[PDB]
Amino acid sequence: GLQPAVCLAIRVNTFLSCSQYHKMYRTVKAITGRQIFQPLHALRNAEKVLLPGYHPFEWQPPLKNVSSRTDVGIIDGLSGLASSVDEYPVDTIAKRFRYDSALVSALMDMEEDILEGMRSQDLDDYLNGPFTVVVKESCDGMGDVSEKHGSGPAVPEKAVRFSFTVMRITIEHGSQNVKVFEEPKPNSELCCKPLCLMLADESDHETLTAILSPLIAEREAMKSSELTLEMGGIPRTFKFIFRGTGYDEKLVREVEGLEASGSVYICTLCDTTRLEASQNLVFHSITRSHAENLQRYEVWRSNPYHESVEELRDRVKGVSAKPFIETVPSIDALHCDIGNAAEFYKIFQLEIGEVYKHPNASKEERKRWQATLDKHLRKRMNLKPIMRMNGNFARKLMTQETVDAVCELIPSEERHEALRELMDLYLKMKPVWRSSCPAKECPESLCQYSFNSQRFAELLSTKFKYRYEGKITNYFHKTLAHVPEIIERDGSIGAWASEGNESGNKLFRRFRKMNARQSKCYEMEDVLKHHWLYTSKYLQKFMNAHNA
Amino acid sequence: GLQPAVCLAIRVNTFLSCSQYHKMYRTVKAITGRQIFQPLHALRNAEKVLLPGYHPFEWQPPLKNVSSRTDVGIIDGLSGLASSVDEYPVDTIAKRFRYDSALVSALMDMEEDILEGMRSQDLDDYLNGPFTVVVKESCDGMGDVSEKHGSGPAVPEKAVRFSFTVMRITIEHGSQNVKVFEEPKPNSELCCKPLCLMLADESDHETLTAILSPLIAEREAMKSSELTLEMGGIPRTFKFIFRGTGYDEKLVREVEGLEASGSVYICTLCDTTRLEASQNLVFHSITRSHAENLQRYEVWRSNPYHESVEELRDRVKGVSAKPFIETVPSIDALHCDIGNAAEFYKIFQLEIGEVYKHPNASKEERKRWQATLDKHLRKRMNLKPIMRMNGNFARKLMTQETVDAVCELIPSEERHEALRELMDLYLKMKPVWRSSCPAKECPESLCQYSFNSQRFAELLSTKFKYRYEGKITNYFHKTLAHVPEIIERDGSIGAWASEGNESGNKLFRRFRKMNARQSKCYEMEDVLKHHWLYTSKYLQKFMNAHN
Amino acid sequence: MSLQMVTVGHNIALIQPGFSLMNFDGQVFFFGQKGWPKRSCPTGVFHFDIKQNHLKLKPAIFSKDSCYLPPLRYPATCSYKKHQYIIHGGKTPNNELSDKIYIMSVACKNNKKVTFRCTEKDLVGDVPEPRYGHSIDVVYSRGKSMGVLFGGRSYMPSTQRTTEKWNSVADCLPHVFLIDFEFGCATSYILPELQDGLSFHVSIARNDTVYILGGHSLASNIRPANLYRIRVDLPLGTPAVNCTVLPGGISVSSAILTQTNNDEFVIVGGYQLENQKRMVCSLVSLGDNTIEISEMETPDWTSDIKHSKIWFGSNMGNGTIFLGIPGDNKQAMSEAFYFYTLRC
Amino acid sequence: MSLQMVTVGHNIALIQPGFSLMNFDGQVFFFGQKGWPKRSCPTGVFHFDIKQNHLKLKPAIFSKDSCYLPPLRYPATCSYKKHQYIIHGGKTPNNELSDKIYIMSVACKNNKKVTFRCTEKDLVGDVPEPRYGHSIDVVYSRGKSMGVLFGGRSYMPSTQRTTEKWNSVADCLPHVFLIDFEFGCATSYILPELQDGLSFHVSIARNDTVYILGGHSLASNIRPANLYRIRVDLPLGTPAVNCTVLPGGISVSSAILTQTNNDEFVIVGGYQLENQKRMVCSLVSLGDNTIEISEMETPDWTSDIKHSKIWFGSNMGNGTIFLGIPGDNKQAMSEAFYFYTLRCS
DNA sequence: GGCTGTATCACTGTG
DNA sequence: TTTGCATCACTGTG
DNA sequence: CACAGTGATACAGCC
DNA sequence: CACAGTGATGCAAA
Ligand SMILES: [Ca+2]
Ligand SMILES: [Ca+2]
Ligand SMILES: [Zn+2]
Ligand SMILES: [Zn+2]
Repeated sequence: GLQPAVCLAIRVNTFLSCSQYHKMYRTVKAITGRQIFQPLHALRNAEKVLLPGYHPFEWQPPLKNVSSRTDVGIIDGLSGLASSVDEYPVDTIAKRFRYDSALVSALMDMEEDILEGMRSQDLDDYLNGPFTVVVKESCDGMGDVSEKHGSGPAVPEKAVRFSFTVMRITIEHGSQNVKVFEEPKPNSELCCKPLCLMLADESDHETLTAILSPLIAEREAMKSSELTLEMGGIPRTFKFIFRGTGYDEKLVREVEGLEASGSVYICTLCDTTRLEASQNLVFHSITRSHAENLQRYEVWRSNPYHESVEELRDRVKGVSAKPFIETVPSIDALHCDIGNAAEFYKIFQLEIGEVYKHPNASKEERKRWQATLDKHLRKRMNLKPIMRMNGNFARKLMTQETVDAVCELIPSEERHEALRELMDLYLKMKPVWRSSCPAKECPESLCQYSFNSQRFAELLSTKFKYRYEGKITNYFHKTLAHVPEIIERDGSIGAWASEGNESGNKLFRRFRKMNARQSKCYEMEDVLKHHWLYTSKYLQKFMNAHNA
Repeated sequence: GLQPAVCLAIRVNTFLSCSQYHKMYRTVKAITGRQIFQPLHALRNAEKVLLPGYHPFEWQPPLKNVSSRTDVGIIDGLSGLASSVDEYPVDTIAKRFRYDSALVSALMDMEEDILEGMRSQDLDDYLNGPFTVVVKESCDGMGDVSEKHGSGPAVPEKAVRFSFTVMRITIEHGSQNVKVFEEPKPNSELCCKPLCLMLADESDHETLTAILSPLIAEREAMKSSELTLEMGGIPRTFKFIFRGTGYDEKLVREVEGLEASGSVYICTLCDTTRLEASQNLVFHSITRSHAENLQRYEVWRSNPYHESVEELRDRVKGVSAKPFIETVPSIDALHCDIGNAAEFYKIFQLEIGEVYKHPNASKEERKRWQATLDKHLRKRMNLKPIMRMNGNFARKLMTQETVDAVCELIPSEERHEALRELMDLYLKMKPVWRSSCPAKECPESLCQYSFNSQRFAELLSTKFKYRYEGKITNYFHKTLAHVPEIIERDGSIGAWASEGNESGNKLFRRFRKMNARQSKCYEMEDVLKHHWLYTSKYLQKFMNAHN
Repeated sequence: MSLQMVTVGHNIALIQPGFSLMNFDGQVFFFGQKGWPKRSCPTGVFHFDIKQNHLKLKPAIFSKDSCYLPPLRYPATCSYKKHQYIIHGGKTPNNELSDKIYIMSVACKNNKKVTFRCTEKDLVGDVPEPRYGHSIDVVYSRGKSMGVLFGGRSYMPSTQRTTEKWNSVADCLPHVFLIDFEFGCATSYILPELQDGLSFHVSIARNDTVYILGGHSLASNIRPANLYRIRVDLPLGTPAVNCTVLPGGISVSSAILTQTNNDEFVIVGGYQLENQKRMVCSLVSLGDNTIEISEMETPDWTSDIKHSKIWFGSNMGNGTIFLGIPGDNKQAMSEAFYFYTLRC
Repeated sequence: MSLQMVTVGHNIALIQPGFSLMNFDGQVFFFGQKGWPKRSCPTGVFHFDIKQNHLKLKPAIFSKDSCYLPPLRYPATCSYKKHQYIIHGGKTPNNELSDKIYIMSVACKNNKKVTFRCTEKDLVGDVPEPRYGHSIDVVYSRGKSMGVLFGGRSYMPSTQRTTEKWNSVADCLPHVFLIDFEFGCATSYILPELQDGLSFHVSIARNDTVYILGGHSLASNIRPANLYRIRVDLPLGTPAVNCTVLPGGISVSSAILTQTNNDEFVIVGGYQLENQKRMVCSLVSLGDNTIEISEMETPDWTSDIKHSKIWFGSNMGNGTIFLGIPGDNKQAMSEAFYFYTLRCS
């Protein structure tokens, strides 16, 4: 005999579809003669407890503009958007949970973990003290999502996903707050719970705003409120702190009202021009926020001081749009690594062509330089050339062996020394904005970070001025300037990266292909439900039943 | 407690990987206390029997240039190709089974099927008479296969697959041949047993020949021989008939010595030219053959009659290369449908803009016509635009509802009847070359096929003259000329189609990323072994244990 | 009426349904782009130039006293007489309505370069709620000018708005608003002759009357064929407003209105049912007191226009309509519409 | 020695390792393309025109008496003095060796338009087995001309070939073959000095001697540094062949040989070990009886040439070597090789 | 002695 | 009450 | 310092 | 006339 919950856990964790599981169950029953696996209807009955809209809960004070019903599941992401022929065209299929139901479902899944942490922290396991749940929000935009035939809108070939992850829960027990749950693998796809799936372009601001306005409305509603929920007997109270740091640079620019990527104003944390960043390179402070962006947009619209276009753009630094999502200013570790890799790749191409003494080169010779670099990299580091830049290429490129292999193509030796020093400094600085707990994992590296940043900036301005003189890269600026301050503010950079959402995109593609109905009006619902079930600690605990 | 064979069948046919199966097995054992499933090493031991290289067999007379050993499994597809720096560069990874060993394994996996078939026709189960089997061969060239990192040759981003399927087996009892096995789903991916997997470009003749020469040598050895095997405790004797039919037009042209792509000579079955086909359209006979192509190439190389280039090309009828694979002259039932759909799509585009009345038009106007057709097709037939035509789009496009939907974009009413007549004739002709047994599935359609072909050609020459005067398409020529004769020769067109190999390409793509080691030195052999297991009737029989 | 195909340059992506076109002394300008203004054109106002059946959109700069308005997607626009434009309502790219009146004028004009002045005027009194799809016209009586504003769509009030139906819309009340631009005041009037709200209607401004024809009511999901005449009298005392329902209206939603000659107008396009598109044109002639509408010749629409599900357009102010049609080819392509020009 | 890049037109893909170049009265022609001949150029021979450091390949037509030869991939080619070319062996695109002798000559050239004549010469007697990578030269003595053919690399015999090792190769016997082209006869001679087979070697043709230097023996997987002189005498009776081993040889496999002046040759390219590539150049000075091998200046190789794993090339007949290195990048790209012209004074 | 569990190897994919 | 199987508009490899 | 596979092989541990 | 899914729903059978 085997329980329906365990059968469901096996099915959802070993990438099994309902049809394949039906085949397995039928064959096992026919041969053994005894019903070992539970049938499909039993599994789908057992899956209702895990999904949202099952457990009662209360909000005090009640959420503004949010329904008080506690039995809402998968709802339309358009949120009543008008589809009449007279109004603006709508070509988008969106499905979402409710933000106040997804949270209670996640907490009820983590009930056992919360109780275990309470017991292991020497606290009594009946306290109803107000917990503080920190939740990290990620929004990602996938391309090359093929559309389907059939009735429905002319939906584009792109998708947008909005997800959240519970990071930390703390309880106040006197003069100090003590932890009862900390996520061990924050960047894993196992803990990244989907909240909204839509098929629309990331650059389509009207559609993106129309779909994501209800979610932001709910989130702002439950910032000042307390949630009462019965968790294993006693009812307990929860608060929430939302930290949206899983966004990429382009999406932060779009949703915080800042201008497009190519502009004089480069950093999304401070307000410094590219030339000023190239001249300073080290000393900057974080002076940007959602409220400041709103005020600056108001200044831009009103033009109270009667300034020309250029003077107004200087006054309101890059805020030519009105923000609509509050994001914490931080650095995405994955994209920072990729950008640094691309910059170093271009540095190698320039160095194997001796641009430091030949300022001008033909367009047909830089291609030859790139071809030589690609051939030698394949020969030595076993890396094939790729079109864009991904993380694995960055990890295999930012090693010292790559520099040693590349130096065979550089005629000079002082260039060898300069490039080796640059790579050593970069590798010394990297584990600070990539580890999950720098104070307990790389303390010497964290302490010796300002010195290494200054040395890196000096080397960049002295021995690489042919590319960095009046122009610096956004990621280089962020890495050299804001990393110690962000570490001091938060605790870790890298535990708040977009890695979880990027990993979940793979699950999204796999589920849309072989775990969801192929109709145009059910695929998003099926994918959302299956993804939520996959990211469930109650089910994942059974797969670790061998060791206990 | 299940048996290792049953557990292996469940794992293979439920698309489970070894890691996922280990997770399932561990959880079930831990939570039930009893070993319901079986461990990975048990499954791996059980999978030896179902692979080539286990069963003993004999050949009489012994195959020429083929080793007599009966314990060969996955072997290198390069076949000792020189990888030295002085020789021609080698940049491919290939793995293959020996053809004889693979066929022995395939026959042994359907032992119960053969015995049941011979019991079902009042024949003794212990007969050892010569079983004549017929095998269908397919070769397909995939694209957009991403290359992996790591040490190894700079392999290209394309793959080539070779596969065979056992179609039928007959035994001579008295004065007639009785069938003991006939495959019920010939185009399915469940019977498309792989034989050779290589990462090479289809239009790379040097590499393709260097890797597929040993297989053709083994096949030529097997043509004149007789296999002795053991089934049910009795020795049985087998003979083989190979038929290569899964090839597409491009591959058969490249491999049969014919000139590539478009030319004066359009058909791979007869020697007609494009102008002659556009003038006759109905009356032709099959003449091409492998031996004929070899003779034509010899004439081309030797130039016996001292002719110029043009006269020599006319004499040799487009054979400018030496063939190296024997393929029967036949028409694929999938690419023919796709090509006909593309031709009808272009016809619709032209008819929207009234090219019969206006001989000339601009590129912008043609693009606008295509945009109008695409929008209306999405509105009515729920078809999105696609870059290249595929089978589902062809099937939905070749309905009369599509012609009715396009009818309201054509202004002239006289064109509506012509287009509807064309589509009706096409739909009356299609099942003849699409069915798996036309005599017993569409007898009337088979009987009145010449009349429909003549009417279709008359319509093309009269109404749609603006596009088919002096130029007709290869698939139109084939469907209007050769199908009444190919069916009389073989028995069906749809059964011998590349559908099985095309469906198996999907399995190849799935396996390369979910059931194979992610290294350039192991992925091909892993995929080959897993595919061979997936196409095993012994394993597939377990899943149908409820019924 | 002649139909011609207009090719558009490198900023096609800036044209979206619900844009507004303005006419200043024979020069055509464009407002209401898709997305927030970029660095190339911070103002968002372009110079709509059509020559040899080709369309170009070049940027236009505002003045130092100006206010940089958001791209409004369905505003209410009227001409006020130097010649200035009044835009009220609309929908910003963040999908939130606006309740601000913006006045556009021409500050300095150079050789093929025009500088605008956009002044924001704040209303006081019984201010209309934020809305889109409404209509605003200007009435002159006894030497004094005022503005008449009618109803449209709006989101639910903040006390009855739920996230699950966040984007739902309802027709505003059928109240008639009189707006004094000189002092920036507004007064609301309830007329018993108007009982159902209207959106996406057509308004024609005579000297002291406003004719409201066409529309769509969400309460009953019908397109009534009703014509209303609103007369405003402005004596030394309080203003007076009267409404009269006249026979002879037409059922059309989101029509395009143009002025061919004096005391003559042309209504082209719109919608009759959800899946039925109004392919006939109407001619409206106004007299001292009585007006009459009639059916004129149907222009030779092309094959694509007839079978398009949706279509949008605007008026170019010289008896010409600029109207688009979706191409349904947005996948890996730059051309998403098939704009046409129609001459009356 | 000057090295200069050369760009190729739209038929770049036709160039593959193992091609051959022929010189006819100052014109350069190309043979041995990749894949079977297409409809644009049925013959397979092209006009290798290099002007202002740009390469174009225009089609060339054969004559009515010609034989349309297959594209051979590693043939043994020699000049014969009108001026004609002799091609023996090679590999067809189907990867099967050839045992035919083709004689190519020029039938008619009017103005930058040459028509060829290819005649297949039947070989009788002790006919050499099909092979590739061998060498053939022409010797003149007492007013009579013959050809000397040395061993190369072939497949296994038909009685010992297994499908599992179908493409395996073995060095042929070190026999020396004398070929008479006037009557089309062949005679095999066994020389005790030649004990191991050689493939991809260099042959210098003096008056009545053939110098064989360099090579690669597959039996031992070594590249011996041996020099052999084959002296052939043609009296009224049976011909006589002698072989002598001389000191001073060099170890090189698949070298490119060119002639600068009268009795002066230059050897460039080749391989010393598998992962080591011969980046030096040698100068061969011929004499009445003795020859001298010297080391000349190393050409200014570019970065991409030095680090390329493989390279190939041919002789353009006017003290110019046309060589090429792979470009690795071949996905969604048309340029797969980079080509250089090297001039020896 | 046979059966079973687990670590190791160079890689994947979502960016 | 609990199982089992057919139905619906679609997929992907071409 | 992403993380959960991808499978075959070899060695240690248990019945 | 490709074929084995893709899952939720509803009705028949036990
Ligand atoms: Ca992304
Ligand atoms: Ca194919
Ligand atoms: Zn900054
Ligand atoms: Zn034919």
